[PDB]
Amino acid sequence: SHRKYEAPRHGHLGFLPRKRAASIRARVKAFPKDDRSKPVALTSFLGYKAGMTTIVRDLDRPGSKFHKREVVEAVTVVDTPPVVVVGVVGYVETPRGLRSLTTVWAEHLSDEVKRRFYKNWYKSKKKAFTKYSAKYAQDGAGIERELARIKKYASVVRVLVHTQIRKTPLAQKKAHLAEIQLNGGSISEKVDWAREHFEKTVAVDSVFEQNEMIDAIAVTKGHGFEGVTHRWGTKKLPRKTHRGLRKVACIGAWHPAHVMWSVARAGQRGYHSRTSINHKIYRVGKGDDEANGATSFDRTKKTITPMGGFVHYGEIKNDFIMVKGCIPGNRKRIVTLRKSLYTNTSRKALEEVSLKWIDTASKFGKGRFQTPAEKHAFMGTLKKDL
Amino acid sequence: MKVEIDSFSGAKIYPGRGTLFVRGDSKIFRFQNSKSASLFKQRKNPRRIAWTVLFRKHHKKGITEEVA
Amino acid sequence: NGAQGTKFRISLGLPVGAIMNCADNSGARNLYIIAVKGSGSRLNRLPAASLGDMVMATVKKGKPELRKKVMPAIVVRQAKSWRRRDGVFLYFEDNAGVIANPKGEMKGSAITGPVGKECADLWPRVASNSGVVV
RNA sequence: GCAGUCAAGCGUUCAUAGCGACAUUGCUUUUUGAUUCUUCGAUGUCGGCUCUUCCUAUCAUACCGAAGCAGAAUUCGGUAAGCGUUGGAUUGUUCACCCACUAAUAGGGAACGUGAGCUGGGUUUAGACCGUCGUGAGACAGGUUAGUUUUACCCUACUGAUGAAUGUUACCGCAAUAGUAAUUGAACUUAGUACGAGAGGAACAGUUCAUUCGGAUAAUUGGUUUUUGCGGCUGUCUGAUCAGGCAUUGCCGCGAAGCUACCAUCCGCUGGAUUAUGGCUGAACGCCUCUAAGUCAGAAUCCAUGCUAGAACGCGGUGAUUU
RNA sequence: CUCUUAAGGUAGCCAAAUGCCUCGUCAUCUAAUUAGUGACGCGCAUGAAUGGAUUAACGAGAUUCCCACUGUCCCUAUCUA
RNA sequence: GUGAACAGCCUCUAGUUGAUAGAAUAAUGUAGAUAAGGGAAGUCGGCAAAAUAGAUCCGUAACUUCGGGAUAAGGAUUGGC
Repeated sequence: SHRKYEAPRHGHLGFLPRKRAASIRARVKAFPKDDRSKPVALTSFLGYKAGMTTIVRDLDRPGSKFHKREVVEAVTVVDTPPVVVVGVVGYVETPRGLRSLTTVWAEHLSDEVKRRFYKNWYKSKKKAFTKYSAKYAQDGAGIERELARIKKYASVVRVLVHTQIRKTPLAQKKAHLAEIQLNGGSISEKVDWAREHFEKTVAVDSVFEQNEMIDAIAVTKGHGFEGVTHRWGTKKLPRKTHRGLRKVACIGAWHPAHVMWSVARAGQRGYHSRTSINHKIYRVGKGDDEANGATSFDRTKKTITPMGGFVHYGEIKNDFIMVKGCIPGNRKRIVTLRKSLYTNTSRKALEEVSLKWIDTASKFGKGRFQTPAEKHAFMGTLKKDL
Repeated sequence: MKVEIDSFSGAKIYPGRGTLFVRGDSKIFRFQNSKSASLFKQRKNPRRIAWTVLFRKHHKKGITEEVA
Repeated sequence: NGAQGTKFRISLGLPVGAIMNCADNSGARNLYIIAVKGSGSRLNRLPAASLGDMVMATVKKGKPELRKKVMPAIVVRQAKSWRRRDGVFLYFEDNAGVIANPKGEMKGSAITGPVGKECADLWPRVASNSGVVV
């Protein structure tokens, strides 16, 4: 009856229902708009969140107080071993949508994706793709038939790829498979490229570069059944309340004689699929390089791995990306990294970053040192030693 | 970038990995952590804090270097 | 208004009701906050000031001609820590402000103690009388 | 209460920029009344708190038009309810009045929303005091103080969580439909420019920041501590010593991990059609006319893009299918 | 000076637990007070054992202010049974 | 035993170890706690909670029925050997 003091709505309604996601692997509901006047390249990637750290770099923002001055920004690390391509998928356009007509596989699939196709691998006969691998045993008549069908039809093309989870220190012997859109000219060229890359690997170095803005797609950290106050940011009721204060007091008016969809109730917090945009890449690094954690100024030979490892993940013995800011999901979650769907000109996408130093001190406590050599030099000899 | 030092042991501080305090005159104090920062508030003496530099180098501990 | 430029987000420690030292010579001891100047609105949220902020305030102890009235003040020292873009977390010991007409000119002639670079860069006439800074 | 009409007059001249007497037609039902149809084998009967939605007769933000509009500031009016619309002193208060910040501090509804949501200050039981009245009992929208606020395990609704039936099982997808969130200001510069006699005094673009809202994250900073992790301290018991028990976690400092904070950080899209309105060509009317045909631009609006779920009876693709 | 009736509120006291008009008026406390305190008192309707005024001390009485204090609150969060 | 003390806390004697249990550690709860900056802005209203708290020394106002007020306020010390 005219709320005596107007204030705004608690929570966002366009992120409903805040239910548990169907999978840990979030769906890509959109890919970048295709430009068919360029080569064939991936529009997105799959990685695993390793953790976070802090970065020093010099600012290039004129008019700002801190132009040509250093700042201290945080970054998330995503370990990204090379992704291997095992399939090609063709979608044709209908008045009901883009519809998958067929999907072609490679001859030799690894036992990781083969593991994905099973729920009990240790006991099973592993007879998934045997009769398919035998279709290859001829010249590939039907295989080229299918590829030609795709060439004829197939408005769009998606590549089935999977991860080398065995290279990450997780114990998840079963890899993550995904469809990735191609955004390059000549569907013919796409499928020939794909066929060339069957059984073959593809690295982030070819797909991403410095200063490119990307979207991040992951599953938010789950928190189970949670109360309305932290799930929605509702005001706590006073101390004097009978029957709870971590509640909503007025759940609805008499008429409409119903509880509305828009009122804050209790339920699932976390484990939502969320798509976060405009995270800048600050480094595209290589596990081959012992000096991943090094910098042009930081000529100390050091990998990105902190002292004692990334907490709850492990060490990085593969390639990686340290990307600005914060990314949905907790450590060990499969993240889908998509290149942005729009041309940025904010001068924040246009600011070329040159790193200056990387924190590689232990995150399992208040780390004060960056290397054990530094530690040994500063402290000296211990009761143990020689 | 500079690596300042704890104002209560002399322990190194990379950026962000500590808090700063300014006393009511101007005297600045860099602390690596709540630990040293709290010891400061408790009005404490590193020359008694067995594990700080200011103790170890009062006691001539570990150096073995000035005669090399 | 009356300040030379902008300011970054900075952590809040002085709501209305709080009381801080008049770190100038103008003749007051305290400075009683009543209102922040920018301070957009929200239900049952209190306008919180910060370092370098202009406010409106009164005196509770000082000269008798200096009390029982409203006037604009400016914060210079904040015990509630904040962060600058250089990652440093810092904080003074106390809450200290001074007095000024709205335009950015002090009534006092001088200042007693350290001051933040933000208020310095943002309020020159203060920045002139300003002794040591940070 | 609110909106219209005619125009006598104001408006220096000028009814109609703005107003508008005498009169007059209407709207609403958030005022208060009139009624007494419903409920007296009972609907919990002030106000506050919290929360959502809705309305426009729009306070501000957007695009506009007009002005006795030079500029600035202001006023009148249109589309618009997309987003917002505060903090405190006194009072039980609604209301009312003050202080102050603000772009603005617009008004109203939903059983005068909301008591198995809270409170119980007020009214409105029993106790007690005063005043006035009454011979007296006792009374008084006259004052004052103290005065038990119950039940959900059910149905629906909502929130989130399962799941049968489709040949089985596994993997990848489509996306019907439903929802949607971005907001507002300041500083610099434009520019002491334009404008103006001066007085004073803009705007567009651009740059940097901020507010409100929202979504994630925990590197760092802070907090939290049953890591009962280390140390210390009291009483007492184990003869001592070491080591340890009990003190409803014995207490204190540190206290990582984990969780968390505008008390930390990061992030918050672009195309079309449109309204008002201004115009094009141009008829009707041999002229005129943005309009009738037809047409260009054009808003914080709509639909899309993007965003969340994925129909459990909507679907496709693919692998495998038992001595 | 009178009528009136038996006499006409004396000392004292107050918008007070009594005052309608009432947020009474002045001052003071406040940034701001329908609150409070002190003062005015033609006081609807104060008042002398139907006890008046004042009053140290005491009050699980009612009321205001101040200092300290504090998660009551801005603004919520974490932990244990 | 500690300690002013039959207080609280631990123990000897004697009696008990019995009050449906098990696994998890979600929300909301009951009881309990701690929390940066601020400090009653909340609220009818400081309800609740916090703070102070023992002993010794020091000093201890107004007003007063001269007895008190008063632990006033208000500062400093406490260990072990």
